[PDB]
Amino acid sequence: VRINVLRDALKSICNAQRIGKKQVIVRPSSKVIIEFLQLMQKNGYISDFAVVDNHRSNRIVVNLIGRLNKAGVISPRFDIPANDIEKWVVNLLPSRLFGHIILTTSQGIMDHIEAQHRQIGGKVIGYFY
Amino acid sequence: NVDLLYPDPVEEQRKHKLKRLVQGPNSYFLEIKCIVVVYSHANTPVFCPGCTSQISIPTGGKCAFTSQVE
Amino acid sequence: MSKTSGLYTARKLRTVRRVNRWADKKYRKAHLGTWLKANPLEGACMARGIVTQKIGISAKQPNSAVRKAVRVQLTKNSKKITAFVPRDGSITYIDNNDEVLVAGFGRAGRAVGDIPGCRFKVIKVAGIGLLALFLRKREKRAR
Amino acid sequence: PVKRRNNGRSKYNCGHTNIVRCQNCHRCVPKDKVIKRFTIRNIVDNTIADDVLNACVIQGFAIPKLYNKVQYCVSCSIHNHIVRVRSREDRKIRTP
Amino acid sequence: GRMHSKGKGISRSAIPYTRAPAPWNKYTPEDVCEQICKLAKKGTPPSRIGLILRDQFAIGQVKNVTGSKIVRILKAKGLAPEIPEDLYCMIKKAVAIRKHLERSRRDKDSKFRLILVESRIHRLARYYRQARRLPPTFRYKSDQAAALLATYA
RNA sequence: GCGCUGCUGCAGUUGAAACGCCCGUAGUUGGCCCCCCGCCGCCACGAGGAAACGGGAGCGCUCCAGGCAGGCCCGUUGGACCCGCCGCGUGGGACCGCGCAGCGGGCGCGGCGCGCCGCGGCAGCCCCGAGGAGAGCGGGCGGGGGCACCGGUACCGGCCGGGGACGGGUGAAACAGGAUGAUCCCGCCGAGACCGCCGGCCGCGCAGGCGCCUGCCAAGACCGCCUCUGUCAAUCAAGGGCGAAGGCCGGGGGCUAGAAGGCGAUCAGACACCACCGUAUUCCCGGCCGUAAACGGUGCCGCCCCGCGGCCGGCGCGCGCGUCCCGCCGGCCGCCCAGGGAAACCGGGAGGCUCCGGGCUCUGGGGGGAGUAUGGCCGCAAGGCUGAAACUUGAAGGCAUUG
Ligand SMILES: [Mg+2]
Ligand SMILES: [Mg+2]
Ligand SMILES: [Mg+2]
Ligand SMILES: [Mg+2]
Ligand SMILES: [Mg+2]
Ligand SMILES: [Mg+2]
Ligand SMILES: [Mg+2]
Ligand SMILES: [Mg+2]
Ligand SMILES: [Mg+2]
Ligand SMILES: [Mg+2]
Ligand SMILES: [Mg+2]
Ligand SMILES: [Zn+2]
Repeated sequence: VRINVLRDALKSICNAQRIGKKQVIVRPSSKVIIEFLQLMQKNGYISDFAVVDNHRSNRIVVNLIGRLNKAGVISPRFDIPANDIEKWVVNLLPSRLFGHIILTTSQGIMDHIEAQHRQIGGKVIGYFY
Repeated sequence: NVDLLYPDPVEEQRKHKLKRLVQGPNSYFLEIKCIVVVYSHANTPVFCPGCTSQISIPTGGKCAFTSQVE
Repeated sequence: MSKTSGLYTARKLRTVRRVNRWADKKYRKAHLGTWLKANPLEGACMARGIVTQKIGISAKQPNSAVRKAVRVQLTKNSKKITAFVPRDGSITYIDNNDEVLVAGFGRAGRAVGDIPGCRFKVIKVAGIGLLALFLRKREKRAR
Repeated sequence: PVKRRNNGRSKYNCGHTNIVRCQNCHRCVPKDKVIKRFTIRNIVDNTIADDVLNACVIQGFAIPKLYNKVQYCVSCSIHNHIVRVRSREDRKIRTP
Repeated sequence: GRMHSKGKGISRSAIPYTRAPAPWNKYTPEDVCEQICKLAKKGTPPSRIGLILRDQFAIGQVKNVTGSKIVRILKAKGLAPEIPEDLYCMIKKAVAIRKHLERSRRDKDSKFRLILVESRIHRLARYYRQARRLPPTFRYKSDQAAALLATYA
């Protein structure tokens, strides 16, 4: 059965971008998907997207512009301490200069840079670069 | 040339009703004159105010009529 | 996936590893206990025994030689082993019914080289190292 | 390794098939793996068909035929040149 | 067809996006309620009731006219069956299988099917015992199923 | 070292390794939705609680391993601070999971309850209906299952008649048959098996497996739908059921073939391959056993994914109305661009993975010894499930290249 909606969305996005497509459709919508996409948009990877209402299982449309090279999720939400972020950054990211790691906190969904700025920790959602 | 947000209405008619951008029925209501509304995919028997018998022939898909009705 | 990955699955993973780490030959040989009870030296660097027979053993098929060895009986176990004195012309220094110290070869408990079924080495006889007797550093005029 | 994608038989959407006997050695073979040919031949060999027709009294008589189906096993087909051992690239050709 | 089989078709129904009644609707929310009343008095299951309403009276969806579903209306009117309909039908099918089997007991596929049906019955009955739709004492027994069928029908 | 114990982070078509299949409890995992209340986890901070060790600020034991010293005109000279917590407090409240039992005012005492009162104050009190599941109606589809019934040649045996010398069998022969009339032709009778050509990159079934006529009984997937319910779900130790052929117990039946056995050839030998005879068995009922190269040598659920084509079932569109062509769902197949791989090859994944995290279950860790010994459980038995060690060994294996 379906479980991780975000994983399916990200796999579809990467698949489409691989063959240089321009638009994608991901079937189930969710708040977490929306925040993930908003962060991606603010960082400049996926431009604009739209949410289509149908009362059940809202669909989404996203517009691509290359740029993105990889995206993923970490299924079991591990609890990163505030001072334990560097190890995950080194393990997961190609370099310590341009990748982004997403965390969910009591202060909301933000990036690892922002969490380091506020010296707080939380749970990990995913990554993109 | 093509945008996924505003599909051509016709290419949408050729797709499955659940895979469409918005799920919707394939069925409709219609009038009959032997002067009442009848379901397109009727399965149970139907009768007129006057007709003493049936005016429906259930099938796999769309119902058939007795042709006397127009 | 193939492996369980849920957030509340530590017990199953621990049990799986506990069961499956017994399939390694080395881990079994170390942590099972049969080898310790079967090893005549009971996990010791070397042992002290009495030589009772001086014998020569042929080599394997691709080689051709007769290696010089002695039969020993360990004081603290009373069991029997075969120990081999490698250095040239060092058999003549070993005499029947003599006190010896016997150690192991490089490999833990496997045969070494073309010598069949031999796992021990002679290093001291009558209290003097064989390596020292071979170099003439000392003499065995006490025996 | 694997030599043929069909595993030497034509078996789809099933578990078991009925068996047949080779007509030469009477070996039991699955129906999907046996080599089948259909033949149509005259009862009288064509050398003497004209002689028979001349001797025939009836008018407009037609020589009857024989309709038979021959089924052979793999070993017997090869030994009797019914099929041939082919090259690696020619094994995929399916036309007669 | 997934729970107890290997198939996976997708034959379903797709209701309209808009919840409003038809422009040619000529029924107040009550008039249907009486029609439901008299139909139920004739021992008609709700699924057949919806079929009859849709075909004969041109009502695509009851909820769009009355704001409520059929079984809720029946419960408010005190006419809903004590035993839910899906479970009752499963028990009917089980009884039929058992009868055909006691006529002749060399058929193994029938036993296979009976096993599947009883498993489904147990699962659904457990769910209904939870959610307080059935008494805690309710239990399904093979040898007394026909009795419950008769009384609870 | 060893990513050869793998949480990070192995492998499971062919090298070692996916239970024969289904149901199923514990266990693990579970779509989307409410802006703030309470509780659990979570993050941060803090209190409290021995040092030594470790980290670490300052100081020239001549350096150093060390030690806490030491300088004169010293922070009050100094020995600062951190580090053994599944508990306690404050805050946050995104994420993860649980909240069935009206409210507000007056009597009514300072507050809270048990109660009595206007309903006269409230919008009084149901997200939606998952290309999740289950139930329902209609339609056809199919070697799917069970029971009774029934036709047809053919093998075998017997009989009436005809005719008169060989016949069978093999690479070639020889054992068995024949003037008591064989082989051959025709007709009748008996019994028991079996279901042909059609018959298939057709189809059905959970798998094992499924093919005469007629009739009966129950069942099932798929499609179509503005029918119903409302998370009822996925996968699974234990447990339960089914399970080719051979085999076993007790009853029936007896025609073909045919383990064992016998006999003729061949060979140096032939107790085997070839020829002939032939018991158990092969068939039915009731019941055990529970194994197969039980193979797609590829576990189940779920998502995305180049292009071309064939076949089966159902539905819809179009016209010049053909069982035409244009589509949708489901199933069975072929070739193949990317990509992957040790390669053979896969590509309806063996892809989307060292750029290495969707969920659940099982198995494997060099080759032998050995699926052996010893225990336990099951079984009438044959045997099945579970399952070592000592000892020995340096390669054993896979895909491919040239001869
Ligand atoms: Mg080969
Ligand atoms: Mg098979
Ligand atoms: Mg299941
Ligand atoms: Mg599906
Ligand atoms: Mg390995
Ligand atoms: Mg092999
Ligand atoms: Mg293997
Ligand atoms: Mg049998
Ligand atoms: Mg297997
Ligand atoms: Mg991996
Ligand atoms: Mg091994
Ligand atoms: Zn043949």
